[PDB]
Amino acid sequence: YQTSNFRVQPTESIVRFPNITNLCPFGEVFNATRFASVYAWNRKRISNC
Amino acid sequence: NSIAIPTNFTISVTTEILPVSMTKTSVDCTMYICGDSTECSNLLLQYGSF
Ligand SMILES: *[C@@H]1O[C@H](CO[C@@H]2O[C@@H](C)[C@@H](O)[C@@H](O)[C@@H]2O)[C@@H](O[C@@H]2O[C@H](CO)[C@@H](O[C@@H]3O[C@H](CO)[C@@H](O)[C@H](O)[C@@H]3O)[C@H](O)[C@H]2NC(C)=O)[C@H](O)[C@H]1NC(C)=O
Repeated sequence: YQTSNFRVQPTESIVRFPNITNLCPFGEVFNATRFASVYAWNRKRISNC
Repeated sequence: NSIAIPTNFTISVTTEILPVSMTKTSVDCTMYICGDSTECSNLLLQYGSF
């Protein structure tokens, strides 16, 4: 006589993303020798990393 | 008067198909609709009778 199923799930699940960033040198933008003025604030993008 | 009788014949053994069974899928409700979701099964158990 059918009793029930069993929705097993050992060690839940694993979350995986690719290897570490590539072309994200945040240091030279944030530890830069060259900063900007407040009215002349710079604008540079970070992308694909 | 007229008739038609075969002098000889043939044994035309051929195909014939009568599909017997299917996939007796015992599709449950609390998991098919609600996979790893206590919320979905909670909502579906009051439907119940379905
Ligand atoms: C009715 O038809 C059969 C055979 O018919 C064939 O098979 C059917 C399933 C259908 O596909 C038909 O379209 C197809 O033609 C006749 O049988 C034949 O009989 C003759 C002799 O009566 C056989 O000849 C033989 O020859 C060897 C050679 O050495 C001799 O040694 C034998 O003693 C014999 O004489 C023949 O092989 C056989 N099969 C054929 C022709 O395919 C059947 O005779 C016919 N009925 C009448 C009344 O004609």
